[PDB]
Amino acid sequence: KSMESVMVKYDATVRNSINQVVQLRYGEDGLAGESVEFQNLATLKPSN
Amino acid sequence: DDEEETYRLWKIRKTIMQLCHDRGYLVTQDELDQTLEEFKAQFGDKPSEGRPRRTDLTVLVAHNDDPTDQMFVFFPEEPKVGIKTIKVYCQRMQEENITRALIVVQQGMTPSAKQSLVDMAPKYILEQFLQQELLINITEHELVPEHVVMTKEEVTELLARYKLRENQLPRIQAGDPVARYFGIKRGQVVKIIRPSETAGRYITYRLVQ
Amino acid sequence: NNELEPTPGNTLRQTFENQVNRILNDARDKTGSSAQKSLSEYNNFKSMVVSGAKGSKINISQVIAVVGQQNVEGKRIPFGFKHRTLPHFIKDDYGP
Amino acid sequence: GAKKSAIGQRIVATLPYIKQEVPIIIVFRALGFVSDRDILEHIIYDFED
Amino acid sequence: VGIRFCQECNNMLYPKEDKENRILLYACRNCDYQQEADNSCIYVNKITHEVDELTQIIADVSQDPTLPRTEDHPCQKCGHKEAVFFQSHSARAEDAMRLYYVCTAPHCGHRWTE
Amino acid sequence: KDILCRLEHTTLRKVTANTAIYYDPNPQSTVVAEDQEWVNVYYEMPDFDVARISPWLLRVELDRKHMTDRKLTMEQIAEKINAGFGDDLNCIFNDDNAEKLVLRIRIMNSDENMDDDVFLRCIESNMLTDMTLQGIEQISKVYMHLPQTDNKKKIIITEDGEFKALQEWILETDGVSLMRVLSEKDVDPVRTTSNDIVEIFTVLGIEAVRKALERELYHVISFDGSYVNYRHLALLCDTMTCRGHLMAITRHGVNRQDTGPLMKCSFEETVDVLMEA
Amino acid sequence: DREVLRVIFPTGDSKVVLPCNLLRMIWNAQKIFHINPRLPSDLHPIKVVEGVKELSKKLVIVNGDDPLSRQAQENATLLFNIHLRSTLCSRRMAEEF
Ligand SMILES: [Zn+2]
Ligand SMILES: [Zn+2]
Repeated sequence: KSMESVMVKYDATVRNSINQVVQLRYGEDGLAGESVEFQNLATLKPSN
Repeated sequence: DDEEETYRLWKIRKTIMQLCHDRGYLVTQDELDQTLEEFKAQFGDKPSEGRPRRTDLTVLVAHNDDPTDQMFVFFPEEPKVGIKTIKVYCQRMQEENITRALIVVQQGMTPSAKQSLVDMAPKYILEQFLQQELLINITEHELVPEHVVMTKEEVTELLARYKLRENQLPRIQAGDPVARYFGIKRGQVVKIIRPSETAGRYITYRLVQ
Repeated sequence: NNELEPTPGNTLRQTFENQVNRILNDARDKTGSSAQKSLSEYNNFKSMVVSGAKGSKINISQVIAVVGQQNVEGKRIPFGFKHRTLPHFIKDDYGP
Repeated sequence: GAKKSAIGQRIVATLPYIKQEVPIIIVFRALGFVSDRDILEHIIYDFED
Repeated sequence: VGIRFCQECNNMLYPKEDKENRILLYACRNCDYQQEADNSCIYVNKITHEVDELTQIIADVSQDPTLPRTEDHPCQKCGHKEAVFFQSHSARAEDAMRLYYVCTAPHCGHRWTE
Repeated sequence: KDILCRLEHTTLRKVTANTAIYYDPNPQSTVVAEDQEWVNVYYEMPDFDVARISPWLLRVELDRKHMTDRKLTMEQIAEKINAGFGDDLNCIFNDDNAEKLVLRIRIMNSDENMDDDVFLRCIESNMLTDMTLQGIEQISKVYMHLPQTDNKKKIIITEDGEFKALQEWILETDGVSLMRVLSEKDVDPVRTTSNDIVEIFTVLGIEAVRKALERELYHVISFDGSYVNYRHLALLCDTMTCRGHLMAITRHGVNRQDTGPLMKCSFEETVDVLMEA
Repeated sequence: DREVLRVIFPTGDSKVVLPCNLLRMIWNAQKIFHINPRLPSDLHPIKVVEGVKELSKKLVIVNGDDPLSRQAQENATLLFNIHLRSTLCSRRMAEEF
């Protein structure tokens, strides 16, 4: 009941009902949480 | 005791020398890393019946961009502060031509002096602190991201790039610890820079109202 | 005979309860492993546990080896009578 | 409180059909037994304690 | 440490101080019966609370059919070779797993810890 | 362990064995048999007989078990039970080489030139609970352990550039007053935190509330090995702290909103707010 | 980028959630074209470098030309570009893949 009307507007900003900006980009990245998956960096762990 | 008292006065001093360095004032380099025994030798070994009187500790600094605008900080002597006692300072500012002033209150102030500082709005702006709060730099904590205050020329670039008004930004009230650490007035915009795990870096803005 | 020494931050009772739980939990595990390493390739419990269709590796040991130790409110069975759990025991019996 | 800190807790009673709390020694005296050697033998059964 | 009752109206005698001979006087507040104090101390407050319950357990507990018994530890005062033991069953249960005994011989009632 | 004891709160009734109110009309009377030695070796050095000598005495016995565990001895107690309450009291004490630690107190005789007995009992019943020996008032019990997981370890980047974890002692309390705990010495002011978020709001700010709330949501979700994507946590903890202050998601939080009149009529106060409108 | 990762992820883990898988996309291309990992390859390295640059240019999340809209784009696709540059380097794709 709290968060009913938050949605992504046509310029990729996540706005409230009164158009109060909540995030400049959805999830801070801009991607849907449906087409992502786990990977590894393989650059931070090894030694110098 | 005094060993606890010579320790605190050095700690509180080291904090303020960064607080005024953040606001963009000019502080000499070695003043930032003034170790304890160096402080103990310069200003005095002990303030209990000693040379450090909580006066002889005051600081006057000048801005980087302009040598005229200066800031003062006062260390009152009484635990809680009265009325003319700040007017003693208001007179000390009146004589030296300085508007930016701070007072490091020792333990408290009277509802009296709360009325006596909100009146001189257009001139002689003073900031009231507490001795306890200045004992630790909160800006170097883990949870606190990095804030930066934007000039009034940059703020008009946001609202014209994202085609925003100034009512549509996220808000911050000028009463929380970091709003006062930077000396922020209503109508300013502060920029937060935090690292995130999905993108790597994210910049958000806050309107102080 | 007052030969126990409490550990930092532990009452004498609570140190005793913690050790009695360790002895009993290890028997549920060590007996449980015995129930498994004796199973066969044709067993039908192992066939539903291995493929992940239904069941867990503790139901095998509970059916074959030992049900284990019960507890209400996250602690051992309390003294519902006065200094007893049932009228079939003698007072202040702390056995398993 | 800087007053009852020294004396300690006071035994009270909440009788039916009355509004306010009542100290127990009062309701004891309302039955007779005004003396304090006779009251303190109905409540304490051995004076070596 | 005890208590004092008035000898006339049977009430509680309060302690008072007289500025003449430097002696504690017990006074009444209904009448004014007087007398002097023999121990000259008023208040005592035991915070350790290390009272040994050997002074609180009763000798007739050896008639309980729901308590364990022993043939190992005999009684010293009578030589009976059967006892009945239990725990503190009271407060001060921080390190309270001692084991008080009571002889079960009729009319001995001897009690002892170990 | 020393900083542990220095942080924990300790009152007087935790370090006392028993107390007794005696009656010495003269300091040489010494009603109890054996305290005459030390009180006398004070008495040949007699000071502070200014107005009178109070015939009422207060005698306190201490437990060296509870004394040494906090590294206390009655010297510091003796000055602070004086320095902190006034000078109306006067404390003479034993030497700790004697097995039992007793210190006797009399009222300042300047008052004798409301009964003093009830006053002395009031003071006795007031000092054992309002002692404030050490530590912060509200934090009651503080534990100690070093973890084995990589969650609370100290991960450093060595000189050759490898992540190495180190076991380090951490402390956990039951009770919160963080602004003072942060200000103490040899306590890390960066990584110390509290699990209450209104406290972080008053002490640290608003962004710290955002991040702490996110962390606690993550910790409660990933407790049983489950997993939930990040965007949902971020969006929730962003819309929850958007208007500057902490508005809870409750009936009151929804009421204080910039939303229209026909939405607050769907929540239990239709007619009055619509009459206002 | 190796030094920036060590401050983004202080603990030291390596499991992150990202767009399209890269190791599986290399494994697929190794079989749509019958790549024999036994003979010398014909992939010039300065081709790898410039191809990865050009690809990184065409991944716009925030489309704009002026600053404050050309740095938010670099903040959005910061982690993915690091991953893409570390996986498709010239040494690895001439040695392993
Ligand atoms: Zn009488
Ligand atoms: Zn016997």
